[PDB]
Amino acid sequence: DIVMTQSPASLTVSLGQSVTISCRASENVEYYGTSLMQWYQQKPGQPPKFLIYGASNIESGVPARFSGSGSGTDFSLNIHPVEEDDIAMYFCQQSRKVPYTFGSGTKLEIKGSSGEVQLQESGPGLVKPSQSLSLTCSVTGYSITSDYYWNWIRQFPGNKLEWMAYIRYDGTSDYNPSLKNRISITRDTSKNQFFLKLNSVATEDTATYYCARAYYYDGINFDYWGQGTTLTVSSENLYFQ
Amino acid sequence: LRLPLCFLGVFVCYFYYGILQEKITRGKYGEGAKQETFTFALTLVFIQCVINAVFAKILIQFFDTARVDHTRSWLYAACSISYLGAMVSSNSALQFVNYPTFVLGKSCKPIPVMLLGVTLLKKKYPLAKYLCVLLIVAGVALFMYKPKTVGYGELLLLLSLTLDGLTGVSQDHMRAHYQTGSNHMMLNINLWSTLLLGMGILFTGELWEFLSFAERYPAIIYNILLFGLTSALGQSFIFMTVVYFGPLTCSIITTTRKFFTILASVILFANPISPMQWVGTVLVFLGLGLDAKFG
Ligand SMILES: Nc1ncnc2c1ncn2[C@@H]1O[C@H](COP(=O)(O)OP(=O)(O)NP(=O)(O)O)[C@@H](O)[C@H]1O
Repeated sequence: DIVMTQSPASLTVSLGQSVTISCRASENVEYYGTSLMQWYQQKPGQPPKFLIYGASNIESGVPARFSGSGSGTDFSLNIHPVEEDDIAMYFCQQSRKVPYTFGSGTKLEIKGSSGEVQLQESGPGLVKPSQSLSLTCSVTGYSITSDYYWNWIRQFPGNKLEWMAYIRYDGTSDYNPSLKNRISITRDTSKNQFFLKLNSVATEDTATYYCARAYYYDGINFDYWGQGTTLTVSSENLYFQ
Repeated sequence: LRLPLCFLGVFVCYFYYGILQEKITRGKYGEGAKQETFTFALTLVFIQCVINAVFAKILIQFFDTARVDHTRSWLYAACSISYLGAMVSSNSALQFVNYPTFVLGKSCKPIPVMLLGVTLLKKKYPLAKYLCVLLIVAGVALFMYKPKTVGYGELLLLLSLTLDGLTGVSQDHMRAHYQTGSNHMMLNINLWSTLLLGMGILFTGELWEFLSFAERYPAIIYNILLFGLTSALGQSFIFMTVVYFGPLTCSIITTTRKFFTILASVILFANPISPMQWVGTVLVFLGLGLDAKFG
């Protein structure tokens, strides 16, 4: 699978400076002249916010400050008039191959320091190893039978995202080949929910699981995100801590 | 791993497809007053689309079934409308013009594609076009026009060229923005065109007439069936050649195939051609080859 590398681990920048974050892919991510790259922004304790698709196309509603550039295996995200609002971790994602991969994330910090779709995730918090887990994402304000992809993603400690799987409104589903043998994604249209079931969870499965809505245009773009649910896998019952 | 068959299979398949198309559309059915001409272009295109769709389904179900199609159905329908329109218009035009003229006209795809791109997409061509494309126009003016108004046939050929340009624009846009595989697109557009042409022939009342005509001359059935097959296998080969060698190889292969098809039509079927008309075809093919090489 394509490995995305973000060059600056953490950039110490001042207000007003022009900031450029560089991402690189192990393989060419171009397809008939279109660069399948996406850029997301994640504030602390919040789900990632979709910023750019196609490496140059700014999503509607994003400020004009943000811009993208590059091609082949080298891309860059530029913010010339940086303000306080654009203080976050920026992630680069490739949609060239099915196991969609995110970058390690570049943190940016300042010197001196009914009309929409609502997703809600539920599931057990603490789980013993080897047990079977089932997370349920419920959608309100929209129907999962309309033209959108519904994906399950997880972010490990250290802010390392990993797209787990997705199900399309047609019922066609795609899985991460690494996790294809451990997870199963299903849906129930009557309740307007979709579930992800994990078999034989291990200590490495501790992470924050998000359910997102995405649409395909110059790559898969997780435009809407849930609030994320924490899952901790441990052999001890957490009490008085 | 050896790839001569990228040339051999495509060349043989499309050469036989062209020969069968000429024998069918321009065949002399009947005799004298009883003589009749093949006026059922819709049925021929519908059969070809059905066969192509079946082969595409087989190919996807046996080759690379893991891919997921992200394209929207309405995009496929829109592309298929223009695709079937181009095919039907060209086949109907073949009723009036000769076969060498038909194939030469259908070879001039770069002109409409450049016009559509510059006028609509705004893409600029420094050296890929505006040079070796004027060569194509000169060759066409040498062949289609001669020193010594145009009828229905060339009008229909021009309409087919415009529809083909629109289809190419739509296919390029959908490929760029939705990453659609060749097999998926071929299957979907062929299915949509099959549905539309079935409705058209059923409601127009041509199916009954075609069935009666085939009953009069049963042999044609075999021909058309073979024709459809030759339109599928060769197409499949091209798909492979797209993923094995590249687009330039496919372009040069189809260019030489078209040249040899024109030669075969001229010599085997005794289609009348004259000096100063061969020069036009030579110029057209040289321009097409140079355009394929550069850009
Ligand atoms: N990558 C491809 N290259 C060429 N032809 C393709 C490709 N994908 C699909 N095709 C189809 O394959 C068929 C080739 O037949 P042909 O009549 O020679 O097309 P052409 O336009 O004259 N040559 P070309 O410009 O290479 O497609 C056409 O119906 C094309 O639409």
